[PDB]
Amino acid sequence: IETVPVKLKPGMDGPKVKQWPLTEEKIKALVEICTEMEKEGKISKIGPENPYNTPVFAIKKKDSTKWRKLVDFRELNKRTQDFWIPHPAGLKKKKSVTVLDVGDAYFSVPLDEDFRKYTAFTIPSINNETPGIRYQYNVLPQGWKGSPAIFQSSMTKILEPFKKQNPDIVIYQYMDDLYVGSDLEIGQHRTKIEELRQHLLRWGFLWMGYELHPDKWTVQPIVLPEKDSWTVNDIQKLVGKLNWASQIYPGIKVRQLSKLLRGTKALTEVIPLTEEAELELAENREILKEPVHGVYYDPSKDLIAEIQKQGQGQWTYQIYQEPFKNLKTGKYARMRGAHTNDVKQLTEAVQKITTESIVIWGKTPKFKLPIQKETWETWWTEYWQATWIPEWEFVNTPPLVKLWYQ
Amino acid sequence: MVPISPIETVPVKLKPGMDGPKVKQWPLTEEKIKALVEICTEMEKEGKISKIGPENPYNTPVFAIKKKDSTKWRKLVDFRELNKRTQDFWEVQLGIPHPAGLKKKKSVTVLDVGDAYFSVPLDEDFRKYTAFTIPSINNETPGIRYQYNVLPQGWKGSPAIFQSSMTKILEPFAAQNPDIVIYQYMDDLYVGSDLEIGQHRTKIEELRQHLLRWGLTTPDKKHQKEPPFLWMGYELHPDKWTVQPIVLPEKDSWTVNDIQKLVGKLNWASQIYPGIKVRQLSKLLRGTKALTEVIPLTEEAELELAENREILKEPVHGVYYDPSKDLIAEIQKQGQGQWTYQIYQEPFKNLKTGKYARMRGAHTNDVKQLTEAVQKITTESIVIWGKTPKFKLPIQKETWETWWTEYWQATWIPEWEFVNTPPLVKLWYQLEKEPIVGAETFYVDGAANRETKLGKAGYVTNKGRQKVVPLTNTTNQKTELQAIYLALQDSGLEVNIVTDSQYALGIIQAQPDKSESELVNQIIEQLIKKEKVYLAWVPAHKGIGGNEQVDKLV
Ligand SMILES: Cc1cc2cc(C#N)ccc2c(C)c1Nc1ncnc(Nc2ccc(C#N)cc2)n1
Ligand SMILES: [Mg+2]
Repeated sequence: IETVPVKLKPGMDGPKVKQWPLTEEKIKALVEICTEMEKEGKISKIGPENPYNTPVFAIKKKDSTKWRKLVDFRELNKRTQDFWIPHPAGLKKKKSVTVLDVGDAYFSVPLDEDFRKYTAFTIPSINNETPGIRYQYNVLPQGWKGSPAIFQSSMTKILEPFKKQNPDIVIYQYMDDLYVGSDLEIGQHRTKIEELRQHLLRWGFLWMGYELHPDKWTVQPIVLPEKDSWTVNDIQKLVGKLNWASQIYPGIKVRQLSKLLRGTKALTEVIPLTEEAELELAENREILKEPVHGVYYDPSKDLIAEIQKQGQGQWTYQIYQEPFKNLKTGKYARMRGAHTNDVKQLTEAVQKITTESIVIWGKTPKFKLPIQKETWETWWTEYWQATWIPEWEFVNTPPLVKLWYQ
Repeated sequence: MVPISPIETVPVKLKPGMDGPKVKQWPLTEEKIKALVEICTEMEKEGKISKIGPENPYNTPVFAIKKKDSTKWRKLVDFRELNKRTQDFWEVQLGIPHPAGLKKKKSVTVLDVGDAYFSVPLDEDFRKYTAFTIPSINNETPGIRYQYNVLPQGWKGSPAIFQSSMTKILEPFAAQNPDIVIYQYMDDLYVGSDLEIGQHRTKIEELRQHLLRWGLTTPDKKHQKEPPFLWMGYELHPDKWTVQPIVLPEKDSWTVNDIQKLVGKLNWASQIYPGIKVRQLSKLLRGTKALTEVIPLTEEAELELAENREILKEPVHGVYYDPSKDLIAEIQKQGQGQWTYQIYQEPFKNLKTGKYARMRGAHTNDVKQLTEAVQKITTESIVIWGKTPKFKLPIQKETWETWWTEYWQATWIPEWEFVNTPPLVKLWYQLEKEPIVGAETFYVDGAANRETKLGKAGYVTNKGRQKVVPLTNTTNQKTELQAIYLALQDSGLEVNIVTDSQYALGIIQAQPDKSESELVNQIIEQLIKKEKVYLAWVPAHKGIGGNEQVDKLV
């Protein structure tokens, strides 16, 4: 019934980000939603004295025919104060982790008055024939960094009985998402999840669930080919890949293998491996089987995620903080209605990687997408199904390290 | 007395840390003073302003201007300093509507709302910042001190507050009358509808009646503005629209400014006049920055100007948007990185047209440019019509599939069909994925001295073929490209090539068909003539035979 004082960072005014073009369907959906939200006192009309603005659009969650209002609070979140929980390292060690959407709960807590002006947003009209409908939030808005921090005190006391009753289940909270992990059987797991959402509904669309399996999350080691006959091209690619691996693993040697390439031979000509070469290759395998030396996580640094398009619906990715120091590596080959759409695939990939990163470290990585800025920015909203939005930059120069990760 | 609803005031504040304006009042002639006294007297009668005591420390300069040598003077309050200290507002005037997205109307009536402007009250706690002083005769008495009670003309927040208040007033009327459309511009309200003219007039009278609830009286006469309407450079007709007459001037000599004007008009006219080119005229303005500097027109630009004059020969109109019908956008290649497009619903009836020029870069191909054009048109369409149009592109399906399935980046184009209108976009070469059996293997390399700028470029093969060429005024990268060029020149229709240059490979893997660099262009021309080309990369200085750096170390 009482609000907590919220302010921005010293020397920073509220966000003034432009509203990007919305389609007809999304505009109708947003109008329909914001009408009812206005009726429920969640949002209110504002005048021209509010110059601030935050982009907004609409999506559809995993298998749902009901639109969801999503706000891009990325600029507000980096301008708002740092609201000052040690991340559950056991969350990535559980057998099954269900993601829940507890965003609606935030709408039960009033927002600080003197801060409301900063959550201003605009529903645009087609061709701007009519003035855009401007709103601001009266309660805790979904997607805002302050919402889970403020509601934390409430959420704790809300979940106390369930947590006391089940001391094995690991619960984590990130933005509008609640990650609930356990080692129970999938059926009993679903029963516990349903029990939890019924425990939340009784406490005052939380019916959807998003199940993950951190135990089945496979990692990518560096592998070298095993052939009976090596061509010049094969050996050249091998030496190249090993030379790249030398930046990660110190003891990598290619001298003896390079001795096979001496003399200008044809690329298709088969070269029989000498003993020194085979020994060198063996040692290299043994080195590549070991973990990377001096790899640690720094909570104060940024997570960086790189993605490579491998073709045939396959993508590879790496999450790190320092170059040649991968905290995570992975590979996807998903068929989610994107057989003939690269951008849809890449979007889903970004969402999956981000989800994994949230589970493991507790925050989202900065992406480096193999795509032109315009192309991505034109289409990524049409395939987005997450309540959060990570940061991203664009790489325009084809990385030579593509096939080496495949 | 009929009770009228009070107009809600907008809470206006100054920028944080700033105080109101304190500018001295300029000395005036006795004439101007008398005039201002009379004017401000009647304005005080109307309730626009009010006399204030000596307590108010703020002041804004006021001037008197003789209107075009007439018998009447006019008041001019210089609100610049106050505007510098006035907060920012939500300007809804940003991003004007485009005529191509409008819907045709049988009747469009205009109403004057200039008198409705002064019915908008200024925030009481802000009025003190709008204080101004009329100088007294011979400065022998304390000057007359006024402050505004309504929205001052010239003030920063006046248009935004006016538009917002007016919109808030019109909202229920527009809501309960969905058979009409209302748009506000300056001191004029525009109302359009497809209703029968009687029902329409009825609607207008109902609008006036509704405005009477806030005491807003609009002139009870036929407005002087009837279709067509001149608006933001457009001609708005009931069933069609166009751009205001584009007149290309006749000149024997052109300056920088003249060319800027020309390209301006051409760019503005390119939204309805199809085929308008501007590259040869815009490339003459490369690093000039001298409005009076006369630039000689190249023949390439003269021809372009001629073609533009041929296109702008006779007036061209565009139709309005019909939401019931499908939206189609067709694209054509003009060459030199130029692209043109038309957006229509029914054949030969364009809603609008447009163009796209390639971005600034070192290398590019037609496929990428086509993609970019598609993206631009898509975004523009979502802005204007709120949906994505169906595309007609000069590119084979097979070509596009081959492109996007092999391209290292992720690319996508919405629903589109192929239209056979040359020049068609094509892939000019395609590198192999595996080494070629039987084909000669060219180990290439290039290296240059950084100081003397002396270099060498060349190759060695498995058949024993060799070449080393001396080069002057060159770099390492140039030599590395030159080596590949030599390998392409002296090889058959099928050839393998081994290079250690990450740079060259970085260029060729981007798959350009055109470049700023002549060397790269020559390489491309060599690639097109080949049947099969495999390009392999190896680490340099790693004892890999064939990679004869020793023939370049000299
Ligand atoms: C966005 C807009 C700008 C205007 C600018 C002026 C001016 N000067 C006048 C009226 C204006 C109007 C009604 C507008 N609003 C609007 N909304 C939906 N359809 C249309 N169609 C339309 C069809 C013929 C005509 C004509 N002749 C005008 C608009 N217009
Ligand atoms: Mg070299």
